[PDB]
Amino acid sequence: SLATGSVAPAITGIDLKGNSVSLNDFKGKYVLVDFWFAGCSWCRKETPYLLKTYNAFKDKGFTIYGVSTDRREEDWKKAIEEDKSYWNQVLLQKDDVKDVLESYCIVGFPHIILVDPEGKIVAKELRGDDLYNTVEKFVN
Ligand SMILES: N[C@@H](CCC(=O)N[C@@H](CS)C(=O)NCC(=O)O)C(=O)O
Ligand SMILES: [Cl-]
Ligand SMILES: [Cl-]
Ligand SMILES: [Cl-]
Ligand SMILES: [Cl-]
Ligand SMILES: [Cl-]
Repeated sequence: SLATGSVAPAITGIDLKGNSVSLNDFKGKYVLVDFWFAGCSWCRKETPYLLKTYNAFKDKGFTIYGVSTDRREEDWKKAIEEDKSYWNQVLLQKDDVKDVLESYCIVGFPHIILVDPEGKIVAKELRGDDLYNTVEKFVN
């Protein structure tokens, strides 16, 4: 991971509507960035916490930006349907996966961080109830 206070590096992927959507698109909002893939069990198990958080704060200048490294688009879509994880979900193009992971120095998954409205990383290692409580702290 990167140090808190770091500027979050650029990310672009393709969303479920077939459009390119970047982290920069959410400037002005707090954004939980969730790096994951379908075969990451613990990533999937965070879903209820992510949904609870998304629902509580989505009207107050907050969103979730999910970023998958799935090699297969089918696996990614199946997971989203199974999890009902219908926030902003993008899939990295193959040629971008290594660059994104290196830029965020991602070693392990899940990797869930909180980015502020100016694009600075303000929290990391977010899991479970701590995820909700951390977002509450920054958004409220
Ligand atoms: N601007 C940083 C970006 C690279 C970076 O942050 N690397 C990771 C390790 S791959 C790091 O040192 N992270 C510190 C942390 O996560 O606290 C640098 O060049 O050192
Ligand atoms: Cl930085
Ligand atoms: Cl970006
Ligand atoms: Cl989407
Ligand atoms: Cl990491
Ligand atoms: Cl993390």
